[PDB]
Amino acid sequence: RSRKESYSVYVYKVLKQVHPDTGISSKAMGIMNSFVNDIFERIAGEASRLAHYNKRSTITSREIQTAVRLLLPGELAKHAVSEGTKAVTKYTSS
Amino acid sequence: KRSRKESYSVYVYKVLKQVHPDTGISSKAMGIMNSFVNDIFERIAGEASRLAHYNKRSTITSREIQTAVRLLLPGELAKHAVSEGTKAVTKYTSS
Amino acid sequence: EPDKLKKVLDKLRLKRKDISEAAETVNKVVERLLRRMQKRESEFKGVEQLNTGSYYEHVKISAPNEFDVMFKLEVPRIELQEYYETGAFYLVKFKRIPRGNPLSHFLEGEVLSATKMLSKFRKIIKEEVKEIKDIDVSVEKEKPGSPAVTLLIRNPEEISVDIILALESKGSWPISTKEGLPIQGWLGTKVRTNLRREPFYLVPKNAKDGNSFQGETWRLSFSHTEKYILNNHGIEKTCCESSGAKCCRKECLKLMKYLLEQLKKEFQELDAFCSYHVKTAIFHMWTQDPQDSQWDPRNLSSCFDKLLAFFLECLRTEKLDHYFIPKFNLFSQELIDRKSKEFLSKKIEYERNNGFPIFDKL
Amino acid sequence: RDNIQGITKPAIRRLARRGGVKRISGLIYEETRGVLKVFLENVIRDAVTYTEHAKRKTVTAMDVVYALKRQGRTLYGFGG
Amino acid sequence: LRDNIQGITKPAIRRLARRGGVKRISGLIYEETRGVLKVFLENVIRDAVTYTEHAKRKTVTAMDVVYALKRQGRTLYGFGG
Amino acid sequence: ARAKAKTRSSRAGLQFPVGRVHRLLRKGNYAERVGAGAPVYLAAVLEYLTAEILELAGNAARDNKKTRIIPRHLQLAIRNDEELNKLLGKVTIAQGGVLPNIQAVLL
Amino acid sequence: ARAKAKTRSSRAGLQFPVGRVHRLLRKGNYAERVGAGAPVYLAAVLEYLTAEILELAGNAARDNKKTRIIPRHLQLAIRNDEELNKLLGKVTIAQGGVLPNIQAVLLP
Amino acid sequence: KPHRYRPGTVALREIRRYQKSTELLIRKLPFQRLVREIAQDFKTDLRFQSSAVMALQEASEAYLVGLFEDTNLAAIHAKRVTIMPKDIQLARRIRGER
Amino acid sequence: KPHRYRPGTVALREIRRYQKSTELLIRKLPFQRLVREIAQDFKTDLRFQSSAVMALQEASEAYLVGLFEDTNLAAIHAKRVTIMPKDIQLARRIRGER
DNA sequence: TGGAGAATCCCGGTGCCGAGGCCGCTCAATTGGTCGTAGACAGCTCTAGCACCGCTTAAACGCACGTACGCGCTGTCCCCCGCGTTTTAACCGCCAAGGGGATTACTCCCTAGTCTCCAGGCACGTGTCAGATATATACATCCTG
DNA sequence: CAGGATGTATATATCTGACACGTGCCTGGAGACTAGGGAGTAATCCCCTTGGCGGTTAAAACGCGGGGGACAGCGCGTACGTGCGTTTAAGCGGTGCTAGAGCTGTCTACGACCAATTGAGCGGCCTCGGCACCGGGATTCTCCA
Ligand SMILES: [Zn+2]
Repeated sequence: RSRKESYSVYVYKVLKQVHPDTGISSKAMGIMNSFVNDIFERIAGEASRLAHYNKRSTITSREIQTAVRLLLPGELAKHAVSEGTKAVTKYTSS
Repeated sequence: KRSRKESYSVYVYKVLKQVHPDTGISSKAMGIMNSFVNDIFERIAGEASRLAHYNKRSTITSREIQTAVRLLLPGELAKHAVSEGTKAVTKYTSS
Repeated sequence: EPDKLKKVLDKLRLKRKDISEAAETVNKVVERLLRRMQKRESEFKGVEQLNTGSYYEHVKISAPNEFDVMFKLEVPRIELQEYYETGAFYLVKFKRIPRGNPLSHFLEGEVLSATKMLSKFRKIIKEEVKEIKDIDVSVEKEKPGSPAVTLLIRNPEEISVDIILALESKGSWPISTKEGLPIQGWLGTKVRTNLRREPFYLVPKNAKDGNSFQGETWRLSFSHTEKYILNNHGIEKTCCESSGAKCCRKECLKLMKYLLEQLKKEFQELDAFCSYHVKTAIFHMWTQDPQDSQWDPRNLSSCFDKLLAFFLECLRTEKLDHYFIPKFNLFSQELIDRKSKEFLSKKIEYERNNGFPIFDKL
Repeated sequence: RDNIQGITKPAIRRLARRGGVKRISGLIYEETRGVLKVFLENVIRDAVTYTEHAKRKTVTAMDVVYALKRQGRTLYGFGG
Repeated sequence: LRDNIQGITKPAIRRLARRGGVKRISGLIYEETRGVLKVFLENVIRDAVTYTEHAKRKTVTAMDVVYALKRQGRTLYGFGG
Repeated sequence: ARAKAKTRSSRAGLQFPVGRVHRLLRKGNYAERVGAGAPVYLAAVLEYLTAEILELAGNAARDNKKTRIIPRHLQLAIRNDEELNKLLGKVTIAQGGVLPNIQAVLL
Repeated sequence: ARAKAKTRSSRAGLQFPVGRVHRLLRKGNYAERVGAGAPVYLAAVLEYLTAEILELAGNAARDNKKTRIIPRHLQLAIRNDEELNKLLGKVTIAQGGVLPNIQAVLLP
Repeated sequence: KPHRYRPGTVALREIRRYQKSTELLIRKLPFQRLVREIAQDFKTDLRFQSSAVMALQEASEAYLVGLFEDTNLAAIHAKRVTIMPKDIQLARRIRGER
Repeated sequence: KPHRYRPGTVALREIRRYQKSTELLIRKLPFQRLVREIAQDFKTDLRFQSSAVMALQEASEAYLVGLFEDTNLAAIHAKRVTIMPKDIQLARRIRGER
């Protein structure tokens, strides 16, 4: 009667994709929740600041891409950017 | 065309003449004072934003600013800044 | 008449007598080769030969002048891409690898170029066996149609050894295998978990080339898991030991493999049938087999005929499941023409009705 | 009501072991008790500030997680 | 441009050390200091150039530098803030 | 005369939710407006990072002959990676433990 | 009608602008609504802190026989006070210098 | 005679044992008492969720382990193997907590 | 004979001189060249405002001074007066930059 | 415990450019009113923190013995510092050209807002199997005669 | 070295409670449509960044002598580790109670929005006085008998 939402459904789907015989504890599924929320807040705050620096009013894919390039180190940013651009490109083709 | 810009130089100068009626200020020192005011404005405002978001509220009130000041400033700075702020809001609401 | 079969099995044991000496000499040169490949500086630093045994039950072998060994190579984070939606051939890519992939020169863009890496493998192996000439050993280069580098040794006379590169991955036994290795109700679930925590292998083989990227396709290999299960072939893992009861599983396996070997070579039209078909079918027969009493050498001939019945039933309904990948069922007409499978059936009729005359050789 | 002597000497040796320490002088215990007291005082001051702002009486796990996150010591596994 | 890290002369590292309060300096300190300065500069200029590219400009302004420093915990007063 | 729904995560080809991320971006005081391709990008990135961590964790799990991932395995995944350990350098994982190391001088 | 205007900082009794702070709070994406007493509090606190810095800075400028504050005096003020040094602990002041300090072990 | 171990072997065994575990190395009732005593200065008649005390304990143990690592580094630097309060003071001074 | 000063006096005089000034202690043209060379790897044909190079120089000099302070502390800790690359490495390892 | 070199503070005069004040104006803050909804109280439920009581046993504690490690002293030998001469290249003043930042005007398309509808994700309930525990072995390592 | 003792990794047998599905349903996300304003674009100005040239002098660079500090070695003595027997209190299981968190409904005051006035703060212009800067003498401070 106090419905509260999380990310565990999608974390579990991803797990069944990468390791389709492995489970997860109940504390690891809390740690992954905290991790997703932390990274979300980081990326979103940096994109907000980026749009404020350039006198814009909207947050677009370009702000998210620049925020990802600012926050992730080294080869993490290259792969994350490729993932994002592939996803957006596939989405617009509909 | 000339693109008017804002700064806190007038108010920093008034405060200076009120605390030291004889001293002046350089221009690079005034730049440092502007950067300082912008910095701690941003700090307090962001802390009060987070506070309002944690507690399901959608408004920033003097209570949020009070507890953000208690979280950010250390020791006796917080005690005196809270006294100043409360005194000012009391005087203000009395029109 | 299991005595005739048993003495032909003994005959196989006399190939074995010739082949202990042949296999030891080849093994020794390859072993020396192995030690030499691990010291030289190249992308092949840690390359073991992967041991699946030496026995006929364990290795590729035919007429005494051809041997096979498996060389394994551990590979960094690998991502697979299905190319034959049957589920038998893959493209290989990498993942982030933050430190560095010491193989990027072997890739065409994002896909691993098997051809280039194999070319480097061939070059290095030929040069290295060329750099020490104790035993008269040379390299032969045949058509680039099946990627295997065959050494010819003149000691005592022609010894051929096809060297097959195999990549080793430790990751997860990909999803195409998810309901592979079904033994849970036969041996147990604890073994299956343990077996499936082992690594798996990818071997270069160009799936017939209705495709652009050639060589750049790989097939799955589970040679180590298969050797383990077969050498603990029974519901009682005590099989083939003094601690347990000798059964007729291995005898039937040798009987069908060699019978087929002789019949298929004497009628060369049917060469699309490989030794893996017999292993897959016997895997299915041993897993559905609930009874240890269904395998005992005194009933060798009856179990073997039952196996023949199993073989015809597998043939009949147009599918023979890959024991590790049920989604890839190799008994598709597109790789074996229907008439040829039935022609083999006719040959089976031929063998079954004639009282194994092809065994009346010596 | 000292309660700082309840962080015993074997417990401090165990914390030192987990950090890769082989030998330990005898004056390390009284120093690390003070260090721990300072750290706890800071974190609990901030947690109680967060608690009073919500007009609550109990300190929750989220107050602690926020007080930690605002000192650069983010903690995963207790909500958030 | 090449071989410009050598323009951080040794008599200048000595002055930075004097302002840092050190009395006697080894002879292997100068290469260490050049390497440390080079990685610091790389880390700051990468972020300043990311900001510049996002703004679609071609000159690096002082605000790009101030933001790149602020996002690493080295806030700098006096250049626009 | 409807167009029976097709989730945005399905169009993007993702497992993470695009509409929930859109809502969280709008009701979070980040900007006045939010573009149409921003939640797609952000959810793709979150899914990439999640998969990247979970794979190294399942590897550390199945090294210790385990089936379920525990926090120790997340910790071993984070700390044995010079980039994920730079992204989470000042994060503490509950029940995670430390990485085993002894200084050479102490042996 | 329309009695004479009166700035909000005049009523509050401050020298910092309450209207500009209200606008900067309403345009900075901090919350949906901003109460009426929040910019007054915030301007009072900003004014307190700037006067607290400028007093020490003018003292430092006077102890050098100078009538004009420069960044060096701001740095001296900040680094000498124990509570302003915890607030501005991770801040660099352009043209500020350091605090004269030599370790005792180095003296002759 | 029986089996006197030489000084430094049980210490290495304990290092290897506690670098492999994940438990909490401080007793829980004493820590909880200490937390309540510290908090009764900022506000009286407080209450604590169990999760709050567990979070505080996890954070404090992580802090102290991370500080003992730098203390060990400072000791090794000074050509020693025993850690002394000098090393804790140096570590906390370089880290910026002083 | 004339006035040989003993080793360590001009060093203390320089300490006192440079702890009293506010100037920049690195030449400006070499620093600007170094900055442009470093930046020409991330994007070619860039331009710089003078204020940008001045900001970079101020930040870098503040960084290096603050690092030499901790290097000196580590040297004093190790019972020395000469600073060595060991001390820089220890300082940057404790601070968390490694 | 001196006396002389040589930095360093202190006073004095000149001069220059930047801070401090005035003026004109424009746009952003104030006043006055209306409206809708966030939040403040008032009540009520029922979770979960707090206080207590036995009981077992694991961990803290205190003590003794001995050894290895910290610390102090001595001695040598490089290697950094202080000074002097040469050279090189920053720095300052200057002029010139053009790239690109910054502002304006115009138009379109992209996003917010609403309304209707239905499926996905949440809460609750089982069923069973991965893992925790206990016992028995075998291999690995440290230590001392 | 070579045995001897101890510790640790390794196999099995048993039981449990925590994880993985499965079901019911409600709330939040999707489909369709409209209306405005933000952003993309094109053109134009004019600032300021880059490039060059010439002279000067300050700083860097190179050499050299020597003294002081880093570093290795040797001895001693004491403080810390290891092991054992006592003793304290932590942990676990169970019971009872009530304070306080969490939610729900009502309503009222408070903050957004808008339209018209008007003064505060910004940009530009001008001028003197605070502060560099050079001389020139005073007075500290270091290095030896
Ligand atoms: Zn058998």
